[PDB]
Amino acid sequence: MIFVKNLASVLSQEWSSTEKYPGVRWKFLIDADFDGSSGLSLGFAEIAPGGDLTLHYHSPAEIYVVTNGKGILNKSGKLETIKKGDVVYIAGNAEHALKNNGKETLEFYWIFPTDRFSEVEAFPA
Amino acid sequence: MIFVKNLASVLSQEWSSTEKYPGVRWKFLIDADFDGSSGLSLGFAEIAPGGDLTLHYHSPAEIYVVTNGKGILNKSGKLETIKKGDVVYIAGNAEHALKNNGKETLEFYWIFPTDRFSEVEAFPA
Ligand SMILES: C[SH](C)CCC(=O)O
Ligand SMILES: C[SH](C)CCC(=O)O
Ligand SMILES: [Mn+2]
Ligand SMILES: [Mn+2]
Repeated sequence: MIFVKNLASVLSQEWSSTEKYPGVRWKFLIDADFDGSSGLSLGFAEIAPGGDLTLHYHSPAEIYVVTNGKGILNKSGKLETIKKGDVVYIAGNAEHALKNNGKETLEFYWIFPTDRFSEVEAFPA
Repeated sequence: MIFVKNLASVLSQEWSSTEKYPGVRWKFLIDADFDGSSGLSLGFAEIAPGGDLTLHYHSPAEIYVVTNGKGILNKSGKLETIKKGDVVYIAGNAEHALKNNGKETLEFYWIFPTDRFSEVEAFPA
C-alpha cells in the first residue's frame, strides 16, 4: 500500500508519553500497530520547553528529522545543538538524548528501520 | 557514530541529478557512501515546477517527508495531493511517482531502510 499521513490524520490517536521522558509526547504516523506498513516506521514527537528525551539506546539505527524549535543533542556524551532543518543519524546502540533548552516547542519525526515502534526496546544509559 | 546534517553541512557536495528525472535534484545527508552509516539512509530532494519523479518502483520500503511546496503523489494509479507537513509511506515494490504541479519548489526528504542510496535499484513502471 501507499498512504499519506499528517498530524490531522491521527487526531483520534491520543498523545503517548512516559514518566522517564519528562515533557515529551508523541504519536505514531507510520507504524504496523496502526497501519500494516512495514520496513520503516515513523512517529512525530513534541518536547516542551525544559523537556528531555532522556539518555537511552536501542538496537536499531534511528533518524531524527527536526521540524521546529531547537534543542541539545547528547551524542553519547558530546553535546551538539540542533534546530529546525537538521536531520540526525543515531547508530544502533549509541547512547543519545535530546533536551529542549529553548522557549518554543521542539518538534521532530523519528524513523526506525522496523515495522513498528513496539519492536524497539529502549534501554536507559 | 552520531551526527547532524543540514543543507549547510553538505554545501561541498554537488547536487545529483539524472536525465531519468527532469527537474529533480538531490543531495545525500545520511548515507554509507558519505558517512559510513548503516541501517537507514536519507536524502534531500527538490522537484522544480513541472518536474516529475517518474512512476517507478524498488524493493525496499520508502518514506517521504515533505518540507515545502505541494505535489501530486501517484499511488499506483490513484493520485493524491501532498504538501508541507505530510509524510508518505511507500510499500516495497509499490509503483509511485511525484509531480510538482505548483509554482514553488517541492522539497522533501526520502528515507530507505538501506545503508546507502546507491544500492537501491529503481525500475520505471
Ligand atoms: C519520541 S519516543 C516515542 C522515543 C524516541 C527515541 O527513541 O529516539
Ligand atoms: C529523489 S531520488 C534520488 C529517488 C527517490 C525515490 O526512490 O523515490
Ligand atoms: Mn532513540
Ligand atoms: Mn522511490
